[PDB]
Amino acid sequence: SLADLERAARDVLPGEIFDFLAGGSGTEASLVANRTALERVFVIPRMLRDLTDVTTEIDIFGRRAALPMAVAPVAYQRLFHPEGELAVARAARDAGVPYTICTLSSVSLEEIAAVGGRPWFQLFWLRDEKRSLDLVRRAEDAGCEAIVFTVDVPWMGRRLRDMRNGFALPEWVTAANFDFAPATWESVEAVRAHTDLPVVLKGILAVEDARRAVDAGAGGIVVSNHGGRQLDGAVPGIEMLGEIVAAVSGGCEVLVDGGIRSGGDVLKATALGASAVLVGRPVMWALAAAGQDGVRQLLELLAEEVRDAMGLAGCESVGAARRLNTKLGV
Amino acid sequence: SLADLERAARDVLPGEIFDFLAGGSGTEASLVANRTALERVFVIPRMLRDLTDVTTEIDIFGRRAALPMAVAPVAYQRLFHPEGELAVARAARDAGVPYTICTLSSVSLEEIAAVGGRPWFQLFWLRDEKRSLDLVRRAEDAGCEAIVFTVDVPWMGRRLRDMRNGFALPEWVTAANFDFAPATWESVEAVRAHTDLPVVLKGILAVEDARRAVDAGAGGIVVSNHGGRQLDGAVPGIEMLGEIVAAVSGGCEVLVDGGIRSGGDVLKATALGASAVLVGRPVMWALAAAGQDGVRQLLELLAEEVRDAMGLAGCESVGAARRLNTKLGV
Amino acid sequence: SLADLERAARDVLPGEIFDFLAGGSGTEASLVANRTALERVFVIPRMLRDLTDVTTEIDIFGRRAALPMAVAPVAYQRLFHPEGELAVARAARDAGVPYTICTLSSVSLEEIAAVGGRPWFQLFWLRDEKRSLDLVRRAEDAGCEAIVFTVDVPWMGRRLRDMRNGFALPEWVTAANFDFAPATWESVEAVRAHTDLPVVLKGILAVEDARRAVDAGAGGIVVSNHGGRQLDGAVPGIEMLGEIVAAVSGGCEVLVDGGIRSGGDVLKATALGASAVLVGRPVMWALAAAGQDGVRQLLELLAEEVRDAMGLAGCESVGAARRLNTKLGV
Amino acid sequence: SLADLERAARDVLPGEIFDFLAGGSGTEASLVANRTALERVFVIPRMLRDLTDVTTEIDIFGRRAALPMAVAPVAYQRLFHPEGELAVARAARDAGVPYTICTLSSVSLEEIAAVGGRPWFQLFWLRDEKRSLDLVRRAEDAGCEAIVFTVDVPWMGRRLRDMRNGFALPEWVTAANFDFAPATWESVEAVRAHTDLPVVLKGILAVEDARRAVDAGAGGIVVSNHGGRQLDGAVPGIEMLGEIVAAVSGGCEVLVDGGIRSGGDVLKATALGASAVLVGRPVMWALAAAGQDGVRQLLELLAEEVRDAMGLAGCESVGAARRLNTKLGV
Ligand SMILES: Cc1cc2c(cc1C)N1O[C@@]13C(=O)NC(=O)N=C3N2C[C@@H](O)[C@@H](O)[C@@H](O)COP(=O)(O)O
Ligand SMILES: Cc1cc2c(cc1C)N1O[C@@]13C(=O)NC(=O)N=C3N2C[C@@H](O)[C@@H](O)[C@@H](O)COP(=O)(O)O
Ligand SMILES: Cc1cc2c(cc1C)N1O[C@@]13C(=O)NC(=O)N=C3N2C[C@@H](O)[C@@H](O)[C@@H](O)COP(=O)(O)O
Ligand SMILES: Cc1cc2c(cc1C)N1O[C@@]13C(=O)NC(=O)N=C3N2C[C@@H](O)[C@@H](O)[C@@H](O)COP(=O)(O)O
Ligand SMILES: *O/C(=O\*)C(=O)[C]([O])C([O])=O
Ligand SMILES: *O/C(=O\*)C(=O)[C]([O])C([O])=O
Ligand SMILES: *O/C(=O\*)C(=O)[C]([O])C([O])=O
Ligand SMILES: *O/C(=O\*)C(=O)[C]([O])C([O])=O
Repeated sequence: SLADLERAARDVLPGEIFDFLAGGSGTEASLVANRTALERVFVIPRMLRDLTDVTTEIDIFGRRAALPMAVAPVAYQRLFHPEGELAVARAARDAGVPYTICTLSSVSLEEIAAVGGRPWFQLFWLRDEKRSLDLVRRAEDAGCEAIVFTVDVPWMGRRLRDMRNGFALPEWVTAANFDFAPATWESVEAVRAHTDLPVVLKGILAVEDARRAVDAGAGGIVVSNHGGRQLDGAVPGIEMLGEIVAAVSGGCEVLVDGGIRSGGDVLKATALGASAVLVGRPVMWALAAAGQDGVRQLLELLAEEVRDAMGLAGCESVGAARRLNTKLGV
Repeated sequence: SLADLERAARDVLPGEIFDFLAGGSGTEASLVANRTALERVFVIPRMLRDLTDVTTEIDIFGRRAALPMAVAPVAYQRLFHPEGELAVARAARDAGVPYTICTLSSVSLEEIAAVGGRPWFQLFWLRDEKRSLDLVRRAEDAGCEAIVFTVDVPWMGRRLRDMRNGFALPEWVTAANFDFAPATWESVEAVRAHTDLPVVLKGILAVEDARRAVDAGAGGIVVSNHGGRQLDGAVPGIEMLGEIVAAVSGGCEVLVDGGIRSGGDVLKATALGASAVLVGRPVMWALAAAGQDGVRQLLELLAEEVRDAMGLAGCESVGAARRLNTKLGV
Repeated sequence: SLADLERAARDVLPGEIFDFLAGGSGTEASLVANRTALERVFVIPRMLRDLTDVTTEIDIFGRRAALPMAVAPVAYQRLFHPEGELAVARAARDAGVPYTICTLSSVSLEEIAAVGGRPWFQLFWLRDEKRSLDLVRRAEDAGCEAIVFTVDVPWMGRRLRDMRNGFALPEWVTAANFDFAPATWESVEAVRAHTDLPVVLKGILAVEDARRAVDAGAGGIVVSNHGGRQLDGAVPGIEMLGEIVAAVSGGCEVLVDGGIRSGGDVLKATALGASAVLVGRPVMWALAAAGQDGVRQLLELLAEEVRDAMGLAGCESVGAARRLNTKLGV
Repeated sequence: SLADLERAARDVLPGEIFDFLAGGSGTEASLVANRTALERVFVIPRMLRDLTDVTTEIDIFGRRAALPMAVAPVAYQRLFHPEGELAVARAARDAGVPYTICTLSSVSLEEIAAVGGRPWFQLFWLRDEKRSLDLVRRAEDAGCEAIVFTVDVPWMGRRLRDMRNGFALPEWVTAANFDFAPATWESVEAVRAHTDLPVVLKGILAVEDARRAVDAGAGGIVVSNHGGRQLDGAVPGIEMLGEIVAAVSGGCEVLVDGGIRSGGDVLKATALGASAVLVGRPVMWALAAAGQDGVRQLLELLAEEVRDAMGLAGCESVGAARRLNTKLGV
C-alpha cells in the first residue's frame, strides 16, 4: 500500500529479491491485468442505511475473522525479513486475520502454528502421495484449520525476472518443512478423504472447475491466477469471480486474490461476490518494516480502509457488501 | 474553466488549500472518472430547427433560474477569498443562478441569504436531531428555497492529500453557523415533515435509492459521487444519470454534478436527462479573481457556452436539450 | 497527408493561419474524435475476385467523378496561397474531382466556375432570404451542379485557437461573392423550390434529420460534424454513417467527411456505406505547394491510394467497396 | 522473441533491411493491430487434469509436426544471413516444424527441399498460368507436401518504409526460382486440378471467403492480413479466427498468423480454434544468429514455451488447447 511501503521495500531489499516478490511469468500480462481488472470495477453505493454497528467480521470455515481477508501463501518469507513467517503470523493472529502457512515456509509449519491465531496450510502436491498426505496430517495435528490445496502449479511458471537475475535461494533460507508433482482431481480426493479440515482449491479460474470443485467436496476455492505468476495470459480471477460465484450458488466459499491493494479493493471483490480475499505481496512489503508491528500496521490500515469503504457504500456487514451492484468502466 | 482560471488559482492559493479543493478520496479514481465519463459522451445534434428564441432558463422548485445550473455546496469558502460565500452568493444572484449555502459555511447562513437571489441550504445531519431540524428551520426562516440534504456523508471520506498535507482549518476560518452523525431514511422523513421546502437528496447513485427518494417525498435528487471525495471507486453520477432519470419517471428533479467544466458539459448532462447541474470546484477557482466579478465572469462565460452549445445542437429550450440523443465513445 | 505536407504547411503558413485551418471548437473533442473513429474501423477484405478493370469512378448528381471524393468547402482559400480557390479548382477539374465553391470564397464564384470541371456551390443562409436565393441563382447560372446547403451553422462555433490568437481576416483577403442567419427546414424548402439543382444538406448527424432530409427533397446529405469546428462534443459523422445509410435506404446520396487522410480512409468510409467523401484540410495543406500542381499531386496520390486499397480489398468498383464488411477495433 | 533477438537483429542488419523485415503498409495500423489483438486475448486455464504425457504434436496435411507451427513464407532470406533459406530449413527440419519455401526464395526450391524435413511451397500467381502451374509441378516433384497459395497479393501493398528508404534488392540477392498477376478463384481451381497436394489459401480474412475456400477444395486456409503488409486497415486474422473456425466446421485446416511472439501466443491462437500458426519475422530475427543453430534455438525456446503454456492451461494435447475458452480484455 501507500507506495512508500512498496518503495520502502524497494530500497531495503536486494533488487533480485524484490524481483522474486514483484514479478510474474512471461511478459507479466496477467500480473498487470489483475490491477487493470480491479481498477475497471466501480461500486454503486447505497445511502441512508443504518450504520450504527458496522462490522467487517465474517465467519469462514467455522471461525470468525476480523476482516474478509487472509494472508496469502508466499514462500520463503525469511527472504524478506529475519523473523519471516513468525513475524507475519504473529501480526495476523493479533489482527484476527487467518494466516496461510506455505509448504515452502522458511520456518516449520509446527512453529508457525504454535504462534496461534487462525493458521491455514497451503499444500503443494509432492511426487510421493504419502509425503503429501503426511504434510496434510502434520498441518492438521498442528491445529491448522484448512488445507489450501494449490491446484494451478503442476509446475512453476517461467519467471523471466528470476531467469534474467540468475536468482537462486540464498544459502541461509531453507524449506523448513523438509529434512513435487502435478496435482489432479484424484489428488484432491486423496486429500479430502485424508482430513476432516475444509479443503480449499487455490488457483481456480474456469467456471466448470469451480463447479467441479464443489462436486469434489471442496469447502472453498480461491479464484486466482496466482498473482500473474503461472500462466501468462491467464484471465484475472477478478474477471471470473462473478460468473464463478453464480455457478457455485453458495456451494462453497469463493475467495479471490490478485492485486488487492486497499480496503476499496476488498469492497470491490466482495461486491463481485467474494467471501474473502487473500493479500500477498503487500503483506511482504510491510514485512520489511517490523513483523509483529510492520505487518500489524498494514493490517490495521487495511482494516480501517475496509470499514470506511463499507460505510460509505452503505454496508453494515460484509453480507450487505456482497449485495452491492457494480458497473465496469474503461 | 479556461485552465488559466484553475492555474491562476494554482498560484494564488497555498498548495494545501488548492489540495483541499482539488482532491478526492483514496487514489482519486472517482475524481478522475467523473471527467472520463463526461468526455466519453457525445451529443447527436439536431439541425434546422427554429432558434429565434433560444433560452437557457428552467423552472426548478417553483422558481425560474437563468441556466440549468446552481452553485454546488462547498464548505469554508473564506479559505479561497476573504469575501468567501458572500462574494459567490452575490455573483450567483446577479447571474440568476441558485446558490447552495453550506452547513459548514464560513459566513452565517442568515447573512448569505440576505444577499438575496435563490439561496438553497445544504444540510449535514448532526448527532443531535434537534440541532439538525433547527438548522433546517433557520434556513427556511431565512428564505432558503430548498433543503439540499447531503446523504453520502455518514462520515467524511479519507482524503490522502489532506492527510499528507497535515492540513487543518486555518485559525481565521470558522464554521459560522455554529457557536455530526450518519443520516438515514428516518432522518430524511424528519426533515421532510419539518419543512414545506423541497428536500433534495444529494449523493444518490443507486437506481433503487433514487426511486426510494421519490417514495420518501424528496423534491429532487443530486446524482453525485461527491466530486470523487467520498467512496473512492464510487461510480460517477453521469454514468448512472440516464438509468436514474428513467426510473424516477418525472417523479422529482434529477440534478447531476461532478466534473462539469463547460457549457458543452451542461448540454451533455441535460441530454442524459438531468434537470440541472451543480458546479463546484470551478466556482471556487473563479472566487480567486473577484467575487461579485470573478465568479460573475465564470457564470457569464458558462451562460454563453450553454447558449452556444444548445443552439449548435438545435435546442431552443432546455427541454429540447433533454430530448437529444447521445452516443458513448471510447 | 504524408505529414510532411501538413508540416510543410506548418512552416510556410503564419501560425495563426495554420491555427484557423487546423483547429476545432471548444476543447477540440470532436476534431480528435473524427480521427479516432476512422482509426477504430477495420475493413474485412475479400480475396480472389476479378480485378482486371478496377475503377474508382462513381456517378453522383448525374455526372461521373474520377474518385468517390470532392473537395470540401473551405472559406478564404487565399489565406493559404495567392491563387487560392482558382488553384484548387483547376487541380480538382484536372483530377476529375468535384470542387465545392464556398459562399465565403476569396474569389468570386463566377470566376471559380469558369475554371470548368464539376463545381458545386456551398450556401450559407443569409439574414435576407432574397440574398440567399440570389446566391443560389448565381451559382446555377454560373453552371454549378449542386447546392451544398450548410445546415450545421446557425452561427459559427467558438474556436478557442482563433480567440487566443486574436485572429482576424487579413486586409488582402475579401469575401469576393459580396460587394447571415440560421437556416431552418423552411429555408431548405425555399432553396429546393428555387432550383432544379440537387440540394445537399451538409452537417447532418441525427438519423431522423437524414430521413427528414430525404422527405424534404434533398438530393444528398453530408454526414459531418463540420470537422469538429461547430458543436464540440458532436458525434463524428463516421460514427453515424452506417445508421444513416440504413435509414435513408438509397433515398439520397450520403457523403461523409471529417478526418479523411488517405485512400484507406476513403475505403473505410465507402465500406460504411458512404457514396463519397469530402476532403478539407489536406487539400489546403497541399495548396501551400503549387495549386494546379500541389493540389494535383495530393489528388493523384489519393487517387492511387484509393485504387490500391480497393484492389487489396477485392473491390473492382466503388459499389463493391460499399458491400465490404467492417469490424470496430479499440 | 526475447527482444534482444529483435534488437540483436536491429544492430547486425542494415537499417533498410530491418525495415524491409519489420514494416507494414500504409500507417502500419494492421501491423500494430495484430499485436493488440493477441494481447487482448486471455485464456481460461483448466486445472487438475492429467499431464503425464503432455505433447505439442499435431497431424497436419497427413504428417506429424512437433509443434502447432510452421515457418511462414518470407522472401529473400539471404537478405538476413548468407545461408538464408538453407539455414532456416535445416533448423526447421531438425525441430520437426514445416518450412514454407517462397516463390521468391533466394535459393532454389529444389535445393531447400533437398534439406529434407516437411517443406511446403508458397505460390505467387504469375501472369503466365503455365509458369504458375510449372512452379507447382516443380514443388511437387521436389517433394513439397502442400501448396500455400498466397491469395491476398493481387499486387504488393504500399510499404512506406521501403519507399522512404528507396530500398531495392541488393545485387547479390536473386530470385533463385527464376532464370506476376492477381490470383482469382479460377486460379485456385487451376492449381487444385494440377496437383494432389493440399492447397492452402494464405491471406483469408472474410468468413465467406473461408467457406468458399472449403467449397473450392482447399485443404487449409491461413487466416492472415499478411503481417500488416498488404491492406492497411485490414482486420487482424486473430480477430476473425473464431468466426472462421466456426463457419468452416472442420472442413479444412485453419491456420493463423500475425504477431505470434511466444508459446503463450500459440496457445491463444489454438484456444481461438487454430490448427497451427505461422511464425514469420521472429524466425528471421533468429536467422541473424546461426542458421541450423540460431533458428534452432528460437524453435527450441518456442517449443518449450508452448509446452509450458499448454500444461499450465491443463492441456495434455493441442486438441485440448483448442477446447479452452477465452475472454477478451481491454
Ligand atoms: C508473490 C508470491 C506469490 C506466491 C508465492 C511466492 C511469491 C513471492 N508462492 O507460490 C505461493 C505458494 O507457495 N503457494 C500458492 O498457492 N501461491 C503462492 N504465491 C501466490 C499467491 O499466494 C497469490 O495468489 C498472491 O500472490 C495474490 O496476489 P497478490 O496479492 O497480488 O500478491
Ligand atoms: C470540492 C469540494 C466539494 C464539496 C465540499 C468541499 C469541497 C472543497 N463540501 O462537502 C461539500 C459540502 O459541504 N456538502 C456537500 O453536499 N458537497 C460538498 N462538496 C462536493 C459537492 O458539492 C460536489 O458535488 C461537487 O464538488 C461537484 O463536483 P465538481 O464540480 O467537480 O467540483
Ligand atoms: C478547416 C475548415 C473547414 C471549413 C471551413 C473552413 C476551414 C478552415 N469553412 O466553414 C466551411 C464553410 O465555409 N462551409 C462548410 O459547409 N464547411 C466548412 N468547413 C468544414 C467542412 O468543409 C468540413 O466538413 C471539413 O473540414 C471536413 O473535415 P476535414 O477533411 O478533416 O478537414
Ligand atoms: C515480414 C515478411 C513477410 C512476408 C514476406 C516478406 C517479409 C519480409 N513475403 O511476402 C511473403 C511471401 O513471399 N509470401 C506470403 O504469402 N507471405 C509473405 N510474408 C508475410 C507472411 O508470411 C505473414 O503471414 C507473416 O509475416 C506473419 O506475421 P509475422 O509472424 O508477424 O511476421
Ligand atoms: O510462481 C510463483 O510466483 C510462486 O508461487 C512462488 O515462486 C512459489 O510458490 O514457489
Ligand atoms: O470530502 C469532501 O470533499 C467534502 O465534502 C468537504 O471536505 C466537506 O464537506 O467538508
Ligand atoms: O467553424 C469553421 O471551422 C468554419 O466552417 C469556417 O470558419 C467558416 O465556415 O467560416
Ligand atoms: O508485402 C510484404 O510484406 C511481402 O509479402 C513481401 O514484401 C513479399 O512477399 O515480397
